[PDB]
Amino acid sequence: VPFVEDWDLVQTLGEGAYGEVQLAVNRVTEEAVAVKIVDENIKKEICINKMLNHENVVKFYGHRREGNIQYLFLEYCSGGELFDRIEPDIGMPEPDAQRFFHQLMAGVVYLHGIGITHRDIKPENLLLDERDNLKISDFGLATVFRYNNRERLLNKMCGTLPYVAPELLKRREFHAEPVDVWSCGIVLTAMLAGELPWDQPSDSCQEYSDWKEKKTYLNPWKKIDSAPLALLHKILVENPSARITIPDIKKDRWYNKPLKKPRVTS
Ligand SMILES: COc1cc(-c2ccc3c(c2)Nc2ccccc2NC3=O)ccc1C(=O)O
Repeated sequence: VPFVEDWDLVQTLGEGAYGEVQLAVNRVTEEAVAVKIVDENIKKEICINKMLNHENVVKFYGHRREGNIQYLFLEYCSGGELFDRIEPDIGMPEPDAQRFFHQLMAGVVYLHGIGITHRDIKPENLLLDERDNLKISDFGLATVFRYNNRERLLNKMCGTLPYVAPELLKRREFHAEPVDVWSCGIVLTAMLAGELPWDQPSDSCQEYSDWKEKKTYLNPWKKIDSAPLALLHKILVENPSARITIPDIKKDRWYNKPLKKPRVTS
Protein backbone atom coordinates (compact mmCIF):
# COMPACT_ATOMS: atom_id res chain seq x y z
CA VAL A 1 0.00 0.00 0.00
CA PRO A 2 1.60 3.39 -1.00
CA PHE A 3 2.65 6.15 1.53
CA VAL A 4 2.26 3.74 4.58
CA GLU A 5 6.01 4.40 5.30
CA ASP A 6 5.47 8.24 5.44
CA TRP A 7 5.16 10.02 8.85
CA ASP A 8 4.46 13.74 9.60
CA LEU A 9 6.18 15.41 12.61
CA VAL A 10 3.38 17.31 14.43
CA GLN A 11 4.61 18.22 17.99
CA THR A 12 7.75 18.37 20.22
CA LEU A 13 7.37 15.80 23.04
CA GLY A 14 10.79 16.33 24.63
CA GLU A 15 14.42 17.43 24.36
CA GLY A 16 17.16 14.85 24.91
CA ALA A 17 20.84 15.42 25.87
CA TYR A 18 21.95 15.30 22.15
CA GLY A 19 18.69 15.83 20.21
CA GLU A 20 14.87 16.07 20.23
CA VAL A 21 11.79 13.81 20.47
CA GLN A 22 8.83 14.44 18.11
CA LEU A 23 5.29 13.03 17.79
CA ALA A 24 4.96 11.37 14.35
CA VAL A 25 1.60 10.68 12.65
CA ASN A 26 1.29 8.11 9.85
CA ARG A 27 0.15 9.65 6.50
CA VAL A 28 -2.21 6.70 5.67
CA THR A 29 -3.28 5.07 9.01
CA GLU A 30 -2.95 8.22 11.28
CA GLU A 31 -1.14 5.94 13.83
CA ALA A 32 0.92 7.98 16.32
CA VAL A 33 4.56 7.11 17.23
CA ALA A 34 7.38 9.01 19.02
CA VAL A 35 10.56 9.69 17.01
CA LYS A 36 13.81 10.26 18.92
CA ILE A 37 16.48 12.07 16.81
CA VAL A 38 20.11 11.61 18.07
CA ASP A 39 23.19 12.98 16.19
CA GLU A 40 28.60 3.92 22.36
CA ASN A 41 25.64 5.56 24.26
CA ILE A 42 22.97 5.64 21.45
CA LYS A 43 24.38 2.29 20.08
CA LYS A 44 23.71 0.80 23.58
CA GLU A 45 20.18 2.39 23.76
CA ILE A 46 19.11 0.80 20.38
CA CYS A 47 20.73 -2.55 21.44
CA ILE A 48 19.05 -2.61 24.94
CA ASN A 49 15.67 -1.53 23.33
CA LYS A 50 15.93 -4.44 20.76
CA MET A 51 15.75 -6.88 23.79
CA LEU A 52 12.60 -5.30 25.42
CA ASN A 53 9.02 -6.59 25.21
CA HIS A 54 6.74 -5.82 28.18
CA GLU A 55 3.39 -4.00 28.72
CA ASN A 56 5.08 -1.51 31.23
CA VAL A 57 8.12 -0.72 29.00
CA VAL A 58 7.90 1.79 26.06
CA LYS A 59 7.87 -0.42 22.89
CA PHE A 60 10.69 -0.07 20.36
CA TYR A 61 9.40 -0.37 16.75
CA GLY A 62 12.80 0.09 15.03
CA HIS A 63 15.53 2.51 13.93
CA ARG A 64 16.80 4.15 10.70
CA ARG A 65 20.34 5.58 10.29
CA GLU A 66 20.49 8.52 7.81
CA GLY A 67 24.15 9.61 7.90
CA ASN A 68 24.81 11.35 11.25
CA ILE A 69 21.16 11.63 12.53
CA GLN A 70 19.80 8.37 14.10
CA TYR A 71 15.95 8.00 14.14
CA LEU A 72 14.44 5.85 16.95
CA PHE A 73 10.76 4.82 16.53
CA LEU A 74 9.11 4.39 19.92
CA GLU A 75 5.63 3.79 21.33
CA TYR A 76 3.70 7.05 21.81
CA CYS A 77 2.14 7.53 25.26
CA SER A 78 -0.70 10.11 24.96
CA GLY A 79 -1.11 10.56 28.78
CA GLY A 80 2.31 12.25 28.98
CA GLU A 81 4.68 11.99 31.95
CA LEU A 82 3.86 10.76 35.52
CA PHE A 83 5.65 13.98 36.68
CA ASP A 84 2.59 16.00 35.47
CA ARG A 85 0.12 13.91 37.56
CA ILE A 86 1.96 14.87 40.79
CA GLU A 87 0.46 18.04 42.38
CA PRO A 88 3.35 20.00 44.08
CA ASP A 89 3.36 19.59 47.95
CA ILE A 90 0.17 17.40 47.67
CA GLY A 91 1.11 14.49 45.35
CA MET A 92 -1.83 12.38 44.16
CA PRO A 93 -4.61 10.16 45.68
CA GLU A 94 -3.09 7.06 47.39
CA PRO A 95 -5.08 4.48 45.20
CA ASP A 96 -3.60 6.12 42.01
CA ALA A 97 -0.04 6.06 43.47
CA GLN A 98 -0.49 2.35 44.41
CA ARG A 99 -1.69 1.41 40.91
CA PHE A 100 1.29 3.34 39.36
CA PHE A 101 3.71 1.69 41.87
CA HIS A 102 2.33 -1.84 40.93
CA GLN A 103 2.95 -1.11 37.20
CA LEU A 104 6.43 0.31 37.99
CA MET A 105 7.33 -2.91 39.96
CA ALA A 106 6.04 -5.08 37.08
CA GLY A 107 8.28 -3.12 34.64
CA VAL A 108 11.35 -3.17 36.96
CA VAL A 109 10.87 -7.00 37.74
CA TYR A 110 10.84 -7.58 33.96
CA LEU A 111 14.00 -5.50 33.28
CA HIS A 112 15.96 -7.14 36.17
CA GLY A 113 14.78 -10.59 34.96
CA ILE A 114 16.50 -10.11 31.57
CA GLY A 115 19.62 -8.58 33.30
CA ILE A 116 18.94 -4.87 32.59
CA THR A 117 19.20 -1.95 35.05
CA HIS A 118 17.50 1.31 33.96
CA ARG A 119 19.66 3.58 36.27
CA ASP A 120 17.49 6.76 35.85
CA ILE A 121 14.04 5.89 37.28
CA LYS A 122 12.21 9.19 37.98
CA PRO A 123 8.63 10.48 37.16
CA GLU A 124 9.90 12.22 33.96
CA ASN A 125 10.92 8.73 32.61
CA LEU A 126 7.56 7.16 33.50
CA LEU A 127 5.08 7.72 30.67
CA LEU A 128 1.35 7.08 30.63
CA ASP A 129 -0.65 5.58 27.73
CA GLU A 130 -4.35 6.47 26.86
CA ARG A 131 -5.66 4.10 29.66
CA ASP A 132 -3.11 5.65 32.14
CA ASN A 133 -0.89 2.54 32.01
CA LEU A 134 2.62 3.29 33.21
CA LYS A 135 5.52 2.70 30.76
CA ILE A 136 9.26 2.83 31.60
CA SER A 137 11.00 5.22 29.15
CA ASP A 138 14.56 6.22 28.03
CA PHE A 139 17.21 3.47 28.04
CA GLY A 140 20.06 5.92 27.32
CA LEU A 141 21.65 5.31 30.77
CA ALA A 142 20.62 1.62 30.97
CA THR A 143 23.15 -1.24 31.13
CA VAL A 144 23.53 -5.05 31.39
CA PHE A 145 24.34 -6.13 34.98
CA ARG A 146 23.75 -9.89 34.44
CA TYR A 147 25.02 -11.90 31.46
CA ASN A 148 25.44 -15.70 31.08
CA ASN A 149 23.95 -15.83 34.65
CA ARG A 150 26.99 -13.89 36.02
CA GLU A 151 26.38 -10.63 37.81
CA ARG A 152 28.69 -7.69 37.22
CA LEU A 153 29.08 -4.97 39.84
CA LEU A 154 28.62 -1.43 38.68
CA ASN A 155 30.96 1.54 39.34
CA LYS A 156 29.68 4.20 36.87
CA MET A 157 28.01 7.14 38.61
CA CYS A 158 24.83 8.11 36.75
CA GLY A 159 21.17 9.02 37.18
CA THR A 160 19.70 12.11 38.93
CA LEU A 161 21.00 13.13 42.40
CA PRO A 162 17.55 13.31 44.26
CA TYR A 163 16.80 9.72 43.01
CA VAL A 164 20.25 8.04 43.36
CA ALA A 165 20.94 5.43 46.08
CA PRO A 166 23.54 6.47 48.79
CA GLU A 167 26.02 3.61 47.88
CA LEU A 168 26.45 5.28 44.48
CA LEU A 169 27.95 8.31 46.36
CA LYS A 170 29.91 6.34 49.04
CA ARG A 171 31.15 3.10 47.43
CA ARG A 172 33.45 2.44 44.46
CA GLU A 173 31.38 -0.68 43.49
CA PHE A 174 27.75 -1.62 44.06
CA HIS A 175 24.99 -4.09 43.03
CA ALA A 176 22.64 -2.78 40.27
CA GLU A 177 19.19 -4.04 41.52
CA PRO A 178 19.08 -2.23 44.96
CA VAL A 179 19.90 1.05 43.12
CA ASP A 180 16.66 0.80 40.98
CA VAL A 181 14.64 -0.28 44.10
CA TRP A 182 15.81 2.91 45.95
CA SER A 183 14.79 5.20 42.97
CA CYS A 184 11.31 3.50 42.98
CA GLY A 185 11.00 4.45 46.72
CA ILE A 186 11.84 8.13 45.88
CA VAL A 187 9.16 7.97 43.05
CA LEU A 188 6.66 6.57 45.63
CA THR A 189 7.60 9.46 48.03
CA ALA A 190 7.02 12.10 45.23
CA MET A 191 3.64 10.52 44.37
CA LEU A 192 2.35 10.56 47.98
CA ALA A 193 3.87 13.89 49.22
CA GLY A 194 4.36 15.90 46.00
CA GLU A 195 7.93 16.75 47.06
CA LEU A 196 11.41 15.19 46.97
CA PRO A 197 12.84 14.25 50.42
CA TRP A 198 16.46 15.49 49.83
CA ASP A 199 18.85 17.02 47.27
CA GLN A 200 21.00 13.85 47.55
CA PRO A 201 21.28 10.91 50.04
CA SER A 202 24.44 12.13 51.87
CA ASP A 203 25.31 12.69 55.60
CA SER A 204 25.98 16.40 54.73
CA CYS A 205 22.27 16.62 53.73
CA GLN A 206 20.16 17.54 56.84
CA GLU A 207 16.88 16.13 55.39
CA TYR A 208 18.63 12.77 54.81
CA SER A 209 20.18 12.84 58.34
CA ASP A 210 16.63 13.50 59.73
CA TRP A 211 15.28 10.43 57.86
CA LYS A 212 18.08 8.21 59.31
CA GLU A 213 17.12 9.61 62.78
CA LYS A 214 13.45 8.49 62.04
CA LYS A 215 12.03 12.10 62.31
CA THR A 216 8.86 11.17 60.37
CA TYR A 217 6.93 14.01 62.16
CA LEU A 218 8.61 16.32 59.53
CA ASN A 219 7.90 16.86 55.80
CA PRO A 220 7.50 14.99 53.48
CA TRP A 221 6.87 12.00 55.83
CA LYS A 222 4.11 13.67 57.94
CA LYS A 223 1.93 13.83 54.71
CA ILE A 224 2.24 10.04 54.10
CA ASP A 225 -0.04 7.41 55.76
CA SER A 226 1.55 4.82 58.15
CA ALA A 227 0.99 1.76 55.81
CA PRO A 228 2.86 3.25 52.72
CA LEU A 229 5.42 4.97 55.10
CA ALA A 230 6.29 1.49 56.61
CA LEU A 231 7.06 0.34 53.03
CA LEU A 232 9.28 3.44 52.49
CA HIS A 233 11.06 2.58 55.82
CA LYS A 234 12.05 -0.76 54.15
CA ILE A 235 13.08 0.72 50.73
CA LEU A 236 14.99 3.83 51.81
CA VAL A 237 17.52 1.80 53.83
CA GLU A 238 21.15 3.15 53.52
CA ASN A 239 22.79 -0.38 53.52
CA PRO A 240 21.87 -1.85 50.06
CA SER A 241 22.33 -5.44 51.46
CA ALA A 242 19.66 -4.79 54.14
CA ARG A 243 17.32 -2.95 51.66
CA ILE A 244 14.09 -4.75 50.73
CA THR A 245 14.06 -6.68 47.43
CA ILE A 246 11.18 -6.53 44.90
CA PRO A 247 9.92 -10.12 45.78
CA ASP A 248 9.55 -8.82 49.38
CA ILE A 249 7.92 -5.48 48.24
CA LYS A 250 5.24 -7.74 46.57
CA LYS A 251 4.47 -9.16 50.11
CA ASP A 252 4.24 -5.70 51.84
CA ARG A 253 0.90 -4.89 53.61
CA TRP A 254 0.31 -1.52 51.76
CA TYR A 255 1.39 -3.09 48.41
CA ASN A 256 -1.42 -5.71 48.79
CA LYS A 257 -3.98 -3.30 50.36
CA PRO A 258 -7.25 -2.96 48.32
CA LEU A 259 -7.59 0.76 47.50
CA LYS A 260 -8.53 1.34 43.83
CA LYS A 261 -11.76 0.55 41.94
CA PRO A 262 -20.56 2.61 31.34
CA ARG A 263 -23.72 1.61 33.30
CA VAL A 264 -27.51 2.24 33.16
CA THR A 265 -30.25 1.66 35.82
CA SER A 266 -33.82 0.12 35.91
C1 LIG B 1 13.60 7.96 24.81
O1 LIG B 1 14.17 9.11 25.43
C2 LIG B 1 13.36 10.24 25.63
C3 LIG B 1 11.95 10.16 25.45
C4 LIG B 1 11.14 11.30 25.60
C5 LIG B 1 9.68 11.19 25.38
C6 LIG B 1 9.16 10.30 24.40
C7 LIG B 1 7.82 10.12 24.28
C8 LIG B 1 6.89 10.82 25.09
C9 LIG B 1 7.38 11.77 25.99
C10 LIG B 1 8.78 11.91 26.15
N1 LIG B 1 6.63 12.76 26.62
C11 LIG B 1 5.31 13.17 26.45
C12 LIG B 1 5.03 14.51 26.90
C13 LIG B 1 3.79 15.11 26.69
C14 LIG B 1 2.78 14.40 26.03
C15 LIG B 1 3.02 13.11 25.59
C16 LIG B 1 4.29 12.47 25.77
N2 LIG B 1 4.41 11.21 25.18
C17 LIG B 1 5.51 10.39 24.93
O2 LIG B 1 5.20 9.23 24.56
C18 LIG B 1 11.75 12.54 25.94
C19 LIG B 1 13.14 12.62 26.12
C20 LIG B 1 13.96 11.47 25.99
C21 LIG B 1 15.43 11.62 26.31
O3 LIG B 1 16.23 11.02 25.57
O4 LIG B 1 15.71 12.32 27.30
